[PDB]
Amino acid sequence: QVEQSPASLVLQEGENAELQCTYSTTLNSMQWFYQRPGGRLVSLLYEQRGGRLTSSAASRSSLHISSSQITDSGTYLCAIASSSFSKLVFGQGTSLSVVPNIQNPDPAVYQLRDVCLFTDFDSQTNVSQSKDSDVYITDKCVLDMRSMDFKSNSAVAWSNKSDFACANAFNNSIIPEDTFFPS
Amino acid sequence: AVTQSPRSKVAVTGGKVTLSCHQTNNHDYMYWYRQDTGHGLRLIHYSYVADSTEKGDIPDGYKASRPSQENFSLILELASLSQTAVYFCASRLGGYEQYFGPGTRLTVLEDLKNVFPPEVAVFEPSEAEISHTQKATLVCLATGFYPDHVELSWWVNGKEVHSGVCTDPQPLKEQPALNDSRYALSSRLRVSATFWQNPRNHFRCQVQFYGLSENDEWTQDRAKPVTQIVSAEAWGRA
Repeated sequence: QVEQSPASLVLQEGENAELQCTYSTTLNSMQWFYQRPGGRLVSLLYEQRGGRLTSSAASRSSLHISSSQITDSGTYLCAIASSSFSKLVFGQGTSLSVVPNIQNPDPAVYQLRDVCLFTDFDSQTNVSQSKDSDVYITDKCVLDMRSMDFKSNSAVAWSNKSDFACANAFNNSIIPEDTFFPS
Repeated sequence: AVTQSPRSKVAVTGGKVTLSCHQTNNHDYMYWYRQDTGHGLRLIHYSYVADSTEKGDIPDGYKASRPSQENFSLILELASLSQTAVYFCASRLGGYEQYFGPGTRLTVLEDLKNVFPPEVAVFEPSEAEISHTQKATLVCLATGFYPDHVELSWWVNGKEVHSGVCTDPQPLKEQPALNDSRYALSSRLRVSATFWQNPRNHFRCQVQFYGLSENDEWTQDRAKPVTQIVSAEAWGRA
């Protein structure tokens, strides 16, 4: 009965974001929740919330996200309640991914002694797991050094194996052709 | 700010598990849900009022109890593998806004033997990175844990920190294609070069693990893999 749109999207931080919920019948009320993977269900909207997110009806309800920032990334779900008491019916959610604007990208890969660290690549880039079933690579995440206002992308590759070396940890990924590999 | 308890649980098939829900919104309606891929939430039981309960969409294998306006409990009497899921409870005013609880990670197992805590290691900033960028990245790997319920935090000079931190959204499987696979997880903390180069500076990686309780019996020739903290640490340099 409840339909959300799109299923998923990726935008650069700063862009505005419009998500969609569409219900079959006459609703009564309608709530939007938000949940990072691992986290719990936060009620965003029962309209406004603090002002940076807003909502509209038309039964096409839709949610507006102004100046998205990395911390907006998560799952957005639409629940409609067709009476003051009848149970919520949850849409299927929309996967939002907000991705930093890397001004001065510095594609590099380093060795960390007690691991391999892919870092400082500009957001367009994407990281693949190895077919090598005893090598461990993580998905990129963005780290926000709020202090000196700097945002960085990164991922980590590692395995207890002599062959493996930082020059070849990300061979399964397409990585900027000018990625810096230190001696 | 509705609560439910325990925060996590590991159980053997056939064991009894009791999840508790408590709300002070003076709501009348309460609900018990499970959430797991690639379903969403699914209703098990709910309640309109003290001393009554309703079958939800999936009442099988679960019972519910509504002893008061404030309390709603879920009982799994003879635990099965299919009851592994994340359970949320909820309360709602009948015409207003619904609020969810913080959730319980519940893990059901054939046996508790497969249960392991994380081993935890920290990796110091590459000199190359410092030379090149004048910033420095520390890495934490938590490896070999099971089941995959951990919470990782960084403590700088004995104080928890958030600026410059990024942890993976979720743990990765050490052998992704089989059963009873164990888990790993990394996190990053980046600081200025002149901050790592301060040898007075202390960085700790903390991983909270959710495993067994004291009351589970234990036969293995090792430390009962109980809910516990495991850490690793480093000081500045050069």
